Amino acid sequence: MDLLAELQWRGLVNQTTDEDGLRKLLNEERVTLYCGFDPTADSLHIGHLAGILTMRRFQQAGHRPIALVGGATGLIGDPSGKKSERTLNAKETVEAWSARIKEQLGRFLDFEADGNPAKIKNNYDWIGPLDVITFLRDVGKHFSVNYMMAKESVQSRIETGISFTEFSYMMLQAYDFLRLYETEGCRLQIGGSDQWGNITAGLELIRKTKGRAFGLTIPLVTKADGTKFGKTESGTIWLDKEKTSPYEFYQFWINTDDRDVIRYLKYFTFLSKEEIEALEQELREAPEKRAAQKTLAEEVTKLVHGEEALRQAIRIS
Amino acid sequence: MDLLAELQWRGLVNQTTDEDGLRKLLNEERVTLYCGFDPTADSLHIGHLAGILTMRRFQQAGHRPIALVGGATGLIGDPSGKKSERTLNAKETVEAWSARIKEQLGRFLDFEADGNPAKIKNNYDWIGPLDVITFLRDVGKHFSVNYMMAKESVQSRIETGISFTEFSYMMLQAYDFLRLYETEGCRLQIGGSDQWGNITAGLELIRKTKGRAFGLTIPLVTKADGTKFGKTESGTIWLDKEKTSPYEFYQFWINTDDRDVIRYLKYFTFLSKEEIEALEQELREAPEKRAAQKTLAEEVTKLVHGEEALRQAIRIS
Ligand SMILES: N[C@@H](Cc1ccc(O)cc1)C(=O)O
Ligand SMILES: N[C@@H](Cc1ccc(O)cc1)C(=O)O
Repeated sequence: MDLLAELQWRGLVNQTTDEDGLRKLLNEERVTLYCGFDPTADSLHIGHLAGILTMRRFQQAGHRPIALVGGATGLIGDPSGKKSERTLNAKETVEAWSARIKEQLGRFLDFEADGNPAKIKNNYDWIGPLDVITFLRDVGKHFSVNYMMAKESVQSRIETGISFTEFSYMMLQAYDFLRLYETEGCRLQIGGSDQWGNITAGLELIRKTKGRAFGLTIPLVTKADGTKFGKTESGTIWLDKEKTSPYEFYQFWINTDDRDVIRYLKYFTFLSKEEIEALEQELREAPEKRAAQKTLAEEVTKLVHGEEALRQAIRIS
Repeated sequence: MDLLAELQWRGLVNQTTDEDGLRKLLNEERVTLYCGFDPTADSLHIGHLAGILTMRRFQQAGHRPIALVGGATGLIGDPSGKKSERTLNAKETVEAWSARIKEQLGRFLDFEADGNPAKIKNNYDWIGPLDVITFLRDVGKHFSVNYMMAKESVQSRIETGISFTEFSYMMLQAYDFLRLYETEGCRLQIGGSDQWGNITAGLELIRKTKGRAFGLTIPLVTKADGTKFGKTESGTIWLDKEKTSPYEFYQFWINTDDRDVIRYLKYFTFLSKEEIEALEQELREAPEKRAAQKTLAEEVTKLVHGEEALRQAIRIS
């Protein structure tokens, strides 16, 4: 209703399985939602903030967020949004990264809240011990090859190539949604733009096994110049202060182009509409002052590293 | 060399991965070969004799046969040679059928021979305890979806439809060959006509994991009338004497059409070429006597049920 309308105004809604159905439920009940994060490195980066901050927004509106660490799926790899087959990381590597990722996730959510405290979960717990036979029968029987082949993630790669390993990833993600739906009353799955296929596969598996639940995806952050958000000369802008210092983090944001600043304010900050609108007028009237840019930098750096860290970055600049 | 030339004369060779390579090896070494049999009922039937008797022929020529009971694969189901998706049988059902099948297989092979005694194995032993993650990574990474889609068994069903469950079967069969190759020095896999794809997938997995082994398939038995071998008005001609009595079994064979009798003699019997040739001349000269037909009936009934059982069938007729 207003949550969903707010996300729309902000530009955080790409697609939704059934908008009126989801608005209804959001407005009528405390929704358990989840977002999945796969350890593909030893730290999250700014590519993940959309999904993280969106969860936080859901939590503030009284819903209960579940942050899922991809301990199992990180051992397979998601072809989604990747033009190329990826190399398999080792169990020890992935296992190690999962622990770190778990730590950074926790920063963004409330665990003290009564009624809607978050949960951080690891899909290793339920995928780890599953035998191939059970998996092929209990999950696999529900999907035709023809349904799976039409997925953007697979359609996009058949000529380029894709192993069975990555082709099957969607089943695992599918299963996550089912398990979370059954064990935690999870009714909504959110993800980036490229997760539509995987999310809808989870709904298909739920539908076919239960015969209810929704899917929402966030759009890819755009730049007016048409370059890839987060693609710096420096390389990746990490969330680990030891890979990307608070000063570097702060600078990244402070250098937002005038053309993008208002879209980033909306996306990454907890500034109200009237605050964001005021900055737009300020952006128009006095663009050399760079008030929108400093506000973004402080807002996002505090979120991620805190006030002390922000204080340093400010004094270092 | 002569084994392989004999099978050719007999019409038991449909395709071979590399004929000269396999003839060489057969002639130079004691080859460990295997054939897989999936419990799809509580008894084998005449559709399976081609593969069983062919193994026996291999064993008589000094090679070591491995009869594989599909305890794991019977829980997935092979789309090969089936125009339609099959219903999943239960573990208890399949488990029960495996035990029976094991019993009938053993009838046809030598376990007393020193140097080449048979082995009856169950793929449940190695597929049963395998986790989905290991399976997707260790087997799955080796196959592209594009390789698998081109398989006759899958090509033949994409429009008709096929679940992921059955689509993936080939991986399991693939893995069987690998495991048997590693643990038993298995260098040759034989199967019916429809198994080409599955056999070659096992070779692809071996090649890609080891960088040697061969594949041979038997042709489908033909009828001059163009009907499906084994398709009786009675229904299936089982190998279980309690489903299909020795008398019924005997009758089936005795009713072989003159047009097929010589092809069946070659395929199902251990009669020499000069014996089989002599019967052809007898078939030409005195076709009302039905000497080819009685010889087939006695030969095959003795194999499957024994002399006592043959004696009864003869006296009952
Ligand atoms: N596939 C998602 C992560 C994910 C993992 C497991 C899930 O259940 C959901 C999402 C990604 O690559 O970002
Ligand atoms: N797929 C074969 C049986 C089989 C099972 C396992 C194997 O490894 C090989 C063959 C059939 O349906 O007849």
